[PDB]
Amino acid sequence: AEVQLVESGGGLVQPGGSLRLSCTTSTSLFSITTMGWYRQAPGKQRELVASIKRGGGTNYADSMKGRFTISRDNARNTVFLEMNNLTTEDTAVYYCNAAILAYTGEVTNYWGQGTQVTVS
Amino acid sequence: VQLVESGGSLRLSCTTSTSLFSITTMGWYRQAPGKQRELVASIKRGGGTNYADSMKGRFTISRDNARNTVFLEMNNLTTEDTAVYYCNAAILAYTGEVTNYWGQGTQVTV
Amino acid sequence: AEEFPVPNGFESAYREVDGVKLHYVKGGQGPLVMLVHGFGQTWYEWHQLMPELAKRFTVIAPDLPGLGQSEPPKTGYSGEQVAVYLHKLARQFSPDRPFDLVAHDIGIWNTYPMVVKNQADIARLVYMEAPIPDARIYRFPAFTAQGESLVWHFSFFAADDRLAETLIAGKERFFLEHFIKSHASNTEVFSERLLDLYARSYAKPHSLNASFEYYRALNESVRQNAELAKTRLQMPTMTLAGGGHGGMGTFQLEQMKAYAEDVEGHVLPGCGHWLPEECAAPMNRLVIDFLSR
Amino acid sequence: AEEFPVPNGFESAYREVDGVKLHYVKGGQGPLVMLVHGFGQTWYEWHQLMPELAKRFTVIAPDLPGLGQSEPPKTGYSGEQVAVYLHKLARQFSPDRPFDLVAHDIGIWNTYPMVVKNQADIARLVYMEAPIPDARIYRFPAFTAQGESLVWHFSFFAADDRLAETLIAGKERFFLEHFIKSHASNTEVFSERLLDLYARSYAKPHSLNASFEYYRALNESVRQNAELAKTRLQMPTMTLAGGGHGGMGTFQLEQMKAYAEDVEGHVLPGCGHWLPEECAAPMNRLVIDFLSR
Repeated sequence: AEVQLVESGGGLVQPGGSLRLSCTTSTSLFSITTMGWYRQAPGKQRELVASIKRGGGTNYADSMKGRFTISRDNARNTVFLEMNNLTTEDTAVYYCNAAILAYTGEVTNYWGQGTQVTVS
Repeated sequence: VQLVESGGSLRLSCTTSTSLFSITTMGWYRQAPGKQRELVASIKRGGGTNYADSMKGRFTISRDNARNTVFLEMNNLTTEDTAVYYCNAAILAYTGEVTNYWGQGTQVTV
Repeated sequence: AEEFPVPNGFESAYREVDGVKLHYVKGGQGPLVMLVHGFGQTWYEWHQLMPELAKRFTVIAPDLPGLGQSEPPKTGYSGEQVAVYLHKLARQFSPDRPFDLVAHDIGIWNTYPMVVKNQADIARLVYMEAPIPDARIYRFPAFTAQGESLVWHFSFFAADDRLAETLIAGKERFFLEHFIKSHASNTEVFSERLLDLYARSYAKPHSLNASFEYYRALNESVRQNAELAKTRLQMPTMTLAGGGHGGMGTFQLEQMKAYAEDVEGHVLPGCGHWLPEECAAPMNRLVIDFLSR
Repeated sequence: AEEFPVPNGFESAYREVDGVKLHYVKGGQGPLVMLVHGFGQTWYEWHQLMPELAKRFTVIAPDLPGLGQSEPPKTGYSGEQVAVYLHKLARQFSPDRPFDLVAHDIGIWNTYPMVVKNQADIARLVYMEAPIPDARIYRFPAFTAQGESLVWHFSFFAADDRLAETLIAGKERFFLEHFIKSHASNTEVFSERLLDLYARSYAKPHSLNASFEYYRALNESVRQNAELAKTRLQMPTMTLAGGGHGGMGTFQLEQMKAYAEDVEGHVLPGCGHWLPEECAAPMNRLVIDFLSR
């Protein structure tokens, strides 16, 4: 696969508390069209949390700004998800995504290993 | 959308039930009884023409927007050119879908 | 200054809506119908439909935020954000009864979220000549065996680095002439004067930029509509489409069948993308007949 | 006056071919390899590979007709027409033995008709980062869920009404910088100095116009390739493609399997469309290895 993603972070946190998730790429972040954080709760659909385009543009899904902040470190090829003021409803498996737009318009997706965040 | 061919040296004509300007490309194609359908000439709405090789010199495609009519002028014909000649109206939709309309075809025998 | 001539018996006025000064043209008596224009045009594209609807309805034709004589939106340019402004404006004139909605081109993008969220507020719906933003637009081809497609501007306008403004500024009359005529089946209805008026309006710098922000929000609009589309549309709806070069063809009604249960469609032969201008006589009739039943 | 610095041991020369004064840069000893550049660039894109190939080969890198310092074609801009000039140029230096061919971008469009028609003349073939013109290009989307697609320029460049020349004139460097960087994974290799060299070159009015004529001729090239492709390629061939943003991805090898019998492919992770500039060390390695076995 063109790109390997190595996620880390997660775990059990109390309400109000904070966590940082990380994902590293085997290739430069400027070679990846969009980096994103997605989450999936039991019995629910995988939904977008936040995106960062290779030019730096960020995008949040409705009502996610407030608890989440996406950022990157281009020297270490790492994207971060900062979780603040967490609530029970934020319990989910959190996934990192690399999307690559090819010359043809084809988009390829690469996923990091899911990590469980439990707010309790 | 309906095309009415007529005719069949010779000059062929085709009329459209709609304005010729509402048609992206007008083309003449011909077909021998056992052979592949081959392009003769095209004229786009803006006026650019396209001829297949060894068709230049013997053919001239043109239109008349007042008459909603496209013409095929065939000169110095040879047995190598007899076929059923079809006019094609291609419509480019906003989406990129192209829909094609054909005339009933007219026979040319040389 | 007025940017376009008001039909006699109509008023050009302004109204503040969530801090944004919107321009509209209003006239007539009876139930409210709103006409919402699209890109490359203003409220003025309805000027032939307006005096006829005004005999039976109160007609309002606004300028989209940032276009024509309306201030830019303060929130954003996605359909949900812009639909908020059009909804409150319409509710300001019909707060007690539902209203009717006619939308064209990106006017559809900026009303569908309002329709799906306030179905009770919309009595009847007419959509013409535009896709609703969803994944289907990701399949329109960039290039065709006929030559340039009619949808590559999606990417051109959406491009970062202000590419479209940088290239088009100072050339609006040239670019707009090509854009409109290449999507039209009947080009001669766009006289030299009408293209000059539209080019003057779109050469206001904030309007050229506002134009492209709609396309730069398009991916957001698609993501918004994926949730919104879980609720189908209840009211009677009609789709109109051109069947000539540049019209939506069969796609208009086909896509609408995925959004609405009660829909009838018409494809107007020999008509391209600008129905109110290219085929006013057939188009007005269908709208007047549909809205009067 | 040279538009780009010539590498040590190489000569910038001219040669008339079917009435057209072609520019090329030549160096080395041994069998001939011809390197054919693509859009937005000149022979100079090969300037890092040339001194390495020159240790084992005679290397020739021409400017495509109408681009760089080559005169426009006298016949046309379709692939079949341009292929005549490149074939005859190469045979003037390798008339007795077959030669090797490395092509990139529209360099593929302008060599495939020569390769298929004179298969005995081509010993080995390297194709990188471009589709052969055929019906598949009609399926590339105009717009994507990721935003601006990288192929909307097909229609922009091919548009009538001189759309591209009018919009880009006076903004050539600005357009070319956005065009190159949006197709690249490694943007930092495109220095302001390098972008100016390429910008000045293609901003010459006949070069700006010739650039777009290639895309204007694409539909003709597709019809030509439909007949030629009935003959599959028998020589050994290798495809290179970037696996990062802007690269051709797996498409490059997949399309080539329909054209060639003997083909091996590589996808370079983290590289975009400009392989000789973005990923010189890996790309040069693969090319020198492939041509040396």
